[PDB]
Amino acid sequence: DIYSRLLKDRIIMLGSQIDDNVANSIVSQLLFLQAQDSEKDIYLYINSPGGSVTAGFAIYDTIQHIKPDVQTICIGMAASMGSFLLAAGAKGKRFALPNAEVMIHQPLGGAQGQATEIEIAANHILKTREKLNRILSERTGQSIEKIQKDTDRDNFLTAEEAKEYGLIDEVMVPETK
Amino acid sequence: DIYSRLLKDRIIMLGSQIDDNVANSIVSQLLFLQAQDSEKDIYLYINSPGGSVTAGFAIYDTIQHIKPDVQTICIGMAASMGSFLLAAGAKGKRFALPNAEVMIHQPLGGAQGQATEIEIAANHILKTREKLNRILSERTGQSIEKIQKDTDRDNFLTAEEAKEYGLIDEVMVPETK
Amino acid sequence: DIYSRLLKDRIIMLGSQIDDNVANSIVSQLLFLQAQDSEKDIYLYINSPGGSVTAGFAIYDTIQHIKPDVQTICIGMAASMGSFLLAAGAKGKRFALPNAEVMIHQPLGGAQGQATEIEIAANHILKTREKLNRILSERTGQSIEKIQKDTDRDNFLTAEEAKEYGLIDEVMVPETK
Amino acid sequence: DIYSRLLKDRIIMLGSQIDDNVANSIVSQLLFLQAQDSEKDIYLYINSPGGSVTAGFAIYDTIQHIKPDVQTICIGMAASMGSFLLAAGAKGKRFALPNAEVMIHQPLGGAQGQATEIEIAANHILKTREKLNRILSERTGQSIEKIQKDTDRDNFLTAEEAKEYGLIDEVMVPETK
Amino acid sequence: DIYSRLLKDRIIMLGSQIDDNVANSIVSQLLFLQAQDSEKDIYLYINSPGGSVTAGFAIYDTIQHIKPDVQTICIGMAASMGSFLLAAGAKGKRFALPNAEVMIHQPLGGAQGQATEIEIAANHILKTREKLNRILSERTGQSIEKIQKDTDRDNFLTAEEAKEYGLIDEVMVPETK
Amino acid sequence: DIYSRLLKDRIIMLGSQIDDNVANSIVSQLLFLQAQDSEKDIYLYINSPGGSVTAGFAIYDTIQHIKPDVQTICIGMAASMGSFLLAAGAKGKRFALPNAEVMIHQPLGGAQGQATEIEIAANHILKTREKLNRILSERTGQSIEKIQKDTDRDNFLTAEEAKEYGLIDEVMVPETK
Amino acid sequence: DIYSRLLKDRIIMLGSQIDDNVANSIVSQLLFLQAQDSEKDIYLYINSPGGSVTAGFAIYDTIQHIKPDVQTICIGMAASMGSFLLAAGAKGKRFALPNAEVMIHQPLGGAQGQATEIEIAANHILKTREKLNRILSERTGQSIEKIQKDTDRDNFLTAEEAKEYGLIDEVMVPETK
Amino acid sequence: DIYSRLLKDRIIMLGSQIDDNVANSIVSQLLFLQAQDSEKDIYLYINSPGGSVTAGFAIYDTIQHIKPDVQTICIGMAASMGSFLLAAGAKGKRFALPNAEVMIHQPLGGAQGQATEIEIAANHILKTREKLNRILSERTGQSIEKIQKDTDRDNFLTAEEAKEYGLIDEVMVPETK
Amino acid sequence: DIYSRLLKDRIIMLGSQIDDNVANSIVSQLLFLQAQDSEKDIYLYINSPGGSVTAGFAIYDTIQHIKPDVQTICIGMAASMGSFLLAAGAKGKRFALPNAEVMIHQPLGGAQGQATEIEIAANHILKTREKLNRILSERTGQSIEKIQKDTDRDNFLTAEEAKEYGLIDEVMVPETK
Ligand SMILES: CC(C)C[C@H](NC(=O)[C@H](Cc1c[nH]c2ccccc12)NC(=O)c1cc(Cl)ccc1Cl)B(O)O
Ligand SMILES: CC(C)C[C@H](NC(=O)[C@H](Cc1c[nH]c2ccccc12)NC(=O)c1cc(Cl)ccc1Cl)B(O)O
Ligand SMILES: CC(C)C[C@H](NC(=O)[C@H](Cc1c[nH]c2ccccc12)NC(=O)c1cc(Cl)ccc1Cl)B(O)O
Ligand SMILES: CC(C)C[C@H](NC(=O)[C@H](Cc1c[nH]c2ccccc12)NC(=O)c1cc(Cl)ccc1Cl)B(O)O
Ligand SMILES: CC(C)C[C@H](NC(=O)[C@H](Cc1c[nH]c2ccccc12)NC(=O)c1cc(Cl)ccc1Cl)B(O)O
Ligand SMILES: CC(C)C[C@H](NC(=O)[C@H](Cc1c[nH]c2ccccc12)NC(=O)c1cc(Cl)ccc1Cl)B(O)O
Ligand SMILES: CC(C)C[C@H](NC(=O)[C@H](Cc1c[nH]c2ccccc12)NC(=O)c1cc(Cl)ccc1Cl)B(O)O
Ligand SMILES: CC(C)C[C@H](NC(=O)[C@H](Cc1c[nH]c2ccccc12)NC(=O)c1cc(Cl)ccc1Cl)B(O)O
Ligand SMILES: CC(C)C[C@H](NC(=O)[C@H](Cc1c[nH]c2ccccc12)NC(=O)c1cc(Cl)ccc1Cl)B(O)O
Repeated sequence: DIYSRLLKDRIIMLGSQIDDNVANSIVSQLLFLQAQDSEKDIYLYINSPGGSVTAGFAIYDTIQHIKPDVQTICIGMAASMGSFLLAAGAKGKRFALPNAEVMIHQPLGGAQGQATEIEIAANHILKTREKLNRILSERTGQSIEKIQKDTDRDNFLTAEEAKEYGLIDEVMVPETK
Repeated sequence: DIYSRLLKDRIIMLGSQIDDNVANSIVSQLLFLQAQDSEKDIYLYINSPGGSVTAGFAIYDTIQHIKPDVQTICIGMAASMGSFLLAAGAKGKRFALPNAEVMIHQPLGGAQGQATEIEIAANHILKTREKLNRILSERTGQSIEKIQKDTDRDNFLTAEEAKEYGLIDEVMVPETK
Repeated sequence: DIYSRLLKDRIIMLGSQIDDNVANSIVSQLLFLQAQDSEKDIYLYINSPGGSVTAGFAIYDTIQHIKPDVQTICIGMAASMGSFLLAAGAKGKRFALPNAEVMIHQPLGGAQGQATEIEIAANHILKTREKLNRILSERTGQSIEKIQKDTDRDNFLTAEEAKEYGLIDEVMVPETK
Repeated sequence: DIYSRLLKDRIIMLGSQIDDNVANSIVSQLLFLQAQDSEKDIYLYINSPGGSVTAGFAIYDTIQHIKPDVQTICIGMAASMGSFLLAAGAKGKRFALPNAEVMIHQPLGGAQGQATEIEIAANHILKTREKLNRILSERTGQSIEKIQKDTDRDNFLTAEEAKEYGLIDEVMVPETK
Repeated sequence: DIYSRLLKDRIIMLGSQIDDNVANSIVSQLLFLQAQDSEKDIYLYINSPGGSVTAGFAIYDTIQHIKPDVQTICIGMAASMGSFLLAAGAKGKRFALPNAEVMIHQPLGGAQGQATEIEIAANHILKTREKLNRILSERTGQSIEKIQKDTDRDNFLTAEEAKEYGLIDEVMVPETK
Repeated sequence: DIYSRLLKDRIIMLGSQIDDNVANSIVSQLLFLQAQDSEKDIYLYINSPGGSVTAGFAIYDTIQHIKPDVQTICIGMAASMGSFLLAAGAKGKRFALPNAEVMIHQPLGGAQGQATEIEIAANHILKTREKLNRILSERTGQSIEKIQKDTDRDNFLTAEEAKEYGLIDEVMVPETK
Repeated sequence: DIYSRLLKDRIIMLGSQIDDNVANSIVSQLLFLQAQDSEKDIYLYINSPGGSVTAGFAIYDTIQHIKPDVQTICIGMAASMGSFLLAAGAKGKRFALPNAEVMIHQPLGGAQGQATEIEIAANHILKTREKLNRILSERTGQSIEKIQKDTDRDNFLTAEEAKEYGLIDEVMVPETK
Repeated sequence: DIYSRLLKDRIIMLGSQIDDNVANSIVSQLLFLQAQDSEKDIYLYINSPGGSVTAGFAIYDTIQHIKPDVQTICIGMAASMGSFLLAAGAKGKRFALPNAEVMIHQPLGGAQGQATEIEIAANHILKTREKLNRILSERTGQSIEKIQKDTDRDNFLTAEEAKEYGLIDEVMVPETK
Repeated sequence: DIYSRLLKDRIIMLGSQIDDNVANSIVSQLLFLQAQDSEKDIYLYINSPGGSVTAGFAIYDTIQHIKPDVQTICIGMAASMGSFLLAAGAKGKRFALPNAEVMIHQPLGGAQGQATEIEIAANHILKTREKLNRILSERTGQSIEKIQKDTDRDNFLTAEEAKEYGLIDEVMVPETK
């Protein structure tokens, strides 16, 4: 209704910025679908400009953790945290529509206060970047140094280039649902 | 609905800042579940950057007060009051997902007025800090003096570090709901 | 729902500032529960930073007026008008959770206009303070003179200190709902 | 619900400023309860700081018009138009709770524009004052001159003094609903 | 400079709204010019949309009081208080340029607060209107009831109609300074 | 300085919107230059988008009243009241530079209040429009009816079109000062 | 310049609200004139709607303190602190122009904070009102209780009424500088 | 000019809040006057509602440091830091005009940030209070414990009470400059 | 004037936050006093809450560069960069008045953008901190580690403690200019 009816078909729509509210809703729907049936696939549609790293990791870890395969399907755009969750779907079941776009880039943040507070914030966001680089590296088959170089600034990829990159497994063609 | 549906499985989702409204909601849900069944465990997911000390304590004392064990599960991030409540779960039943982050730091506040009013407010927040340090020492095994030094500035912990710190008992591995 | 299902258990949640809207809601629930059953206790949980004196008195006089005993349970914080209503529960049925805070202080207000109007507002808030002191004297056993001195500025009390002051009867211990 | 449930016991809750929207709701509820039963009393609880004179008169005249007796019960504060509606209840059935506050004062207003516009607005509010004094006189037994003098500035009354004045008939004592 | 140079020729320019600042400056210039020479005429140019009644009366009474004849010359527009000061120049020496405009209308004000404060405000602005009607009546040769009727709303007069009205003595024609 | 130094050359610069302050300055400069010499020409440069009708008539009538010829020279733009004041210069001495623009249109205004107030304001602005049409008719040799039609909406003219219209006498050619 | 030239004639223009800056300016001018000549009178024109009590008292006591007589001359309006200073001129040398208005009323202020702070502010402004009443009684010949009643609300006086009240000595007539 | 011409008479005017800008001006004037003449008295008039403690101490220490005696004359009001500087003038040369007010109270401030920053700010402002109490003790002959209690809240003093307190030496009486 | 005349006594007044405008002014005054005379001492008064590090370094290095000794005199408060410039005065000629305040603390900053930008900003302010510690160490005789530890949070010092610390050479006593 309309999402509630698609939920009955094990479909979840991720169609916005990823903040704490959106993460909790997505995680709750993943938990629910598994409680309903722990074997059948889940279908996660992603059209998102990104969002918070920790909200993204709530979703990522919940995907990794439950028993069902979570298929990921990029429609429109999956950028930043959105392309991270796209790459998080079950290997072999990560898709993009032919004109969907994918963007990857390094994390952003802020820091204010005493020199020692700024340095704690700096160190924390550097450690977070290395963790993201490492995980995306394992999700894509790329080296860590390739991820670091390719995310230094915004890096826009077509569906076909995202497949060659390893972020998705197949570009979805029409005539099938 | 979707949280109403998870509530039938005795799951509470704490996914935001902890203000007085959030705290009454969590407290009410804790009371509701005990009233339906005072023996079965409750599952409290925490994704929270923290919030008010007194709202936190409404949740904390209610967790300790009811008969059911309250399992705490950190997804994404438990910072500040979020990690105090994470530590507050039933011992042996405090978890974090593998990429969740935990952060601890001393309390923050504000004071304006006459010198004597500012002294009253300084004395109250120092006493609040001694009360928080004492309870976290009891919950983790760290000494009060170590809690004091370790919370002087922001202190970010991975899941495994939260385990060794004593804030949780196990890092959750996948292949199990 | 969630408060509605707790209502069925004769539980009323007071978890915000006390204004006219909040007071009207709490009086109604009290009135409602007496109509349902005039003998069975009511349970009033208090987490409030205070609020309006006249709205508080609407709750106070309604609590004293109905037949059911109204138990007061402080979770988190009962400050200012919050702690006055905490002290207003049936004697022997006024509680605080072990880490809840209680605070008492004199009333605050404002006045603007002609010298004559400022005098009228000052006289009114002073008489209101004497009325509050007299009632709190009756509820706690402390003398009016001691309440006057102890509320001159903000006075924060632990649960145990609130018991020795007479604001509550017991600190509630765990292992019981 | 919660007010709908109490309306089935012929209770109406007036707990805000009296404006046009509030007056329509109160008038409607009065009209509705008469329609259901034109003989049984109605219970109007009043916790109001006052409000619009014409909105107040919509309520006042509806109280006088309908067949049922309308008991007024002051909880918290009946100020300005609030206290006028308090005096409007059926004689013998006008109550205040022991610590409720009653306030009377003359009407306030504003005028802007040409001198003749300002004169028209002044004459209208002076006439309105004489109408209100004349009615409060019939309702209380005080003379118009005494009302005139006693409302020149804000006049705060305890529940007992409001009884001595004629605004209410009885202070309500406990051990009864 | 440029006004200071014209001041040496005994010319004052009133070219703005009449507030207390402007009145103080015009009055100071009148006092100065008389101090320089108490017998030669002064030339007051008026282009003004009006302003405060009391600021206007500061200027009016200073014109009436000093020894020199004050000639008044309307250029552009003299409305409200501006047409009052125009009519206040020495009889026989009040002028308008051929296309200048004159407007007369009743005073405007505001009033807020208690009925008795609004009535004092109304009474004062009505007495002020009668005083203005009376003085303008004597300046123009019209009856008081004619002034009252013609100022009920905004009343725009050409220079020629201002001369027939009595507000000015001659329409100034060209080829002279 | 630098305008003050052009003043000693009998040059006035009108380079902005015409309000009461600007009219005051221009009138004062006109009075001042006649004071210095009643015979020699004045030179009024006009680059103005227009402005207030009454402020414009203060300048217009002062131009007409004084003894010296006032030459008018359009540089850049003379629109609305600016082109009215361009046409006001001494006949035979009204100029535009080759690329100057002139614009004529009917007056604009506003009104709010009671129907009879709106009628007073409408009648006043229609009457002002007939006065402006008649003066421009005398200044240009065009008939009032043709002014009426040609000003119904914004009517932009080149310098050559303004000379054919009668608004200026000559388009000023270079090689002279 | 223009006030600097008038200061050469020992004239001070008080033409605005009385705030601390205005008061320091007036006080400095008073001291300046005494320093040039401690024997010749000073002329203080007052057109003022009032202002701060303590800034008024800085002017007042300085007027009383210096050797020169200070003549007070009301043009336009002396209201509130303005009429207190008018009354403060050297006896026999307090004037108003014939259409000047004088207004007297009780002081206004504001208080917010704790009951005891509001009591302190109420007490200070009542004692300030008794001080102002006592001095106005001495300057006018009215008894303190008549001042008290007459300033309860705004009390507008003509020049002749201000003379009969004792606030000035003479109404100024024309034909004299 | 006007303050400039008073400066030549060794008169300094302190008539506003005391911030760094004001303090820098007053210190400069004091330094300047000492350079001109190290032996002749300086006259410092005070009409100030107070201001910053450190800016005040910049003025205070400069007054004690220079050779010339600095007379302090309170006109209007010396409150807070204003009354501290009043008490700082050369003993026997500290004055108030008869209707000037004096007010003393404890310092006010604000703190925001971590618990340990709030503690640092509280300790600082308390130490500052003790330093001010000790110095006022020396300036007035009152004990520290009596200043502590008498400044707990706003303490308004007449000129006569300020003399009995020791804040000034004499009330200045008229017929002397 | 008043600062221009003090400048002829080779005095400079630093009495505000230190930004680029203030630094340019101070640097220029130093450059100008050296131009006038390269041997006579300069007197820099400091009442500053601090400000920009690079602005302060513009002043610091100019003090070190010019020929004359630059004496520094703390009046009121030298905080942050203020206390750094205080220590920058010629050794043996760094003073504080007896009640002046000195405060030292570490630098503060802000950073926003990509992780690599935040790292660049953190490294730059850490390097700035080591530079400031190193200079203050040479200026005071304290070790860098002690400076480091003593500036971790705001550190307030009396004038006497600033002497003991090595920020100044003497506390200035009175009876001397
Ligand atoms: C690279 C990609 C996989 C993730 C991107 N998200 C981010 O880069 C980071 C989240 C983050 C990590 N460490 C931080 C330290 C301080 C602040 C924020 C952060 N933050 C934001 O976007 C952001 C920043 C602010 Cl200040 C407020 C709200 C948000 Cl949501 B993306 O664009 O989806
Ligand atoms: C250490 C950790 C377990 C708690 C942290 N919470 C806090 O530190 C404190 C709550 C508090 C305790 N005593 C106070 C005295 C004055 C003001 C606030 C407080 N306050 C805030 O956070 C805050 C502050 C303001 Cl002004 C407004 C709203 C909030 Cl909610 B965290 O970050 O979760
Ligand atoms: C001591 C304790 C038991 C009560 C405290 N409440 C109060 O002190 C008083 C209510 C009151 C009584 N007499 C008044 C006269 C004028 C204005 C307000 C009041 N007022 C406020 O709090 C307040 C004040 C304003 Cl201006 C606006 C909104 C509110 Cl709600 B606490 O903090 O709970
Ligand atoms: C004496 C008592 C029984 C009633 C009081 N109500 C009033 O005095 C009057 C209503 C009124 C009557 N004649 C008027 C003429 C002009 C404007 C308002 C009015 N007005 C307000 O209250 C008010 C005023 C404004 Cl401007 C805006 C909104 C409101 Cl709601 B009380 O305080 O309950
Ligand atoms: C008829 C004509 C000769 C004068 C006109 N002036 C006025 O009508 C009156 C001044 C006045 C007299 N008694 C009052 C009572 C209350 C308020 C204002 C007034 N007031 C304003 O214009 C106005 C009003 C406000 Cl609220 C603020 C600023 C101003 Cl300046 B005109 O248009 O020149
Ligand atoms: C045809 C040409 C020679 C004049 C044009 N000026 C105008 O048309 C008129 C001035 C005017 C006359 N009678 C009025 C009645 C009500 C309001 C304004 C007016 N008004 C404005 O321009 C305007 C309008 C407002 Cl609402 C505010 C400020 C101004 Cl200045 B032009 O464009 O130079
Ligand atoms: C009766 C007559 C001779 C004086 C009148 N002045 C006043 O009545 C009083 C000054 C005053 C005395 N005790 C106070 C306590 C609190 C606040 C203000 C005051 N205050 C204001 O007017 C006002 C009020 C505020 Cl909040 C701010 C700025 C001002 Cl300037 B009048 O109208 O000239
Ligand atoms: C008792 C009397 C002799 C002085 C009073 N001044 C003060 O009490 C203090 C100054 C001060 C001392 N230690 C502080 C610590 C933190 C902040 C301020 C301070 N502060 C203010 O006044 C204030 C406060 C703020 Cl937040 C902003 C601007 C100012 Cl200027 B009075 O009223 O003259
Ligand atoms: C330790 C002491 C000797 C100096 C202190 N000054 C500072 O700490 C630093 C200046 C600075 C150095 N490196 C930076 C990197 C990023 C931003 C600012 C800085 N910055 C501010 O003060 C500040 C900060 C902002 Cl964001 C805006 C305006 C200012 Cl002016 B103090 O308090 O005098």
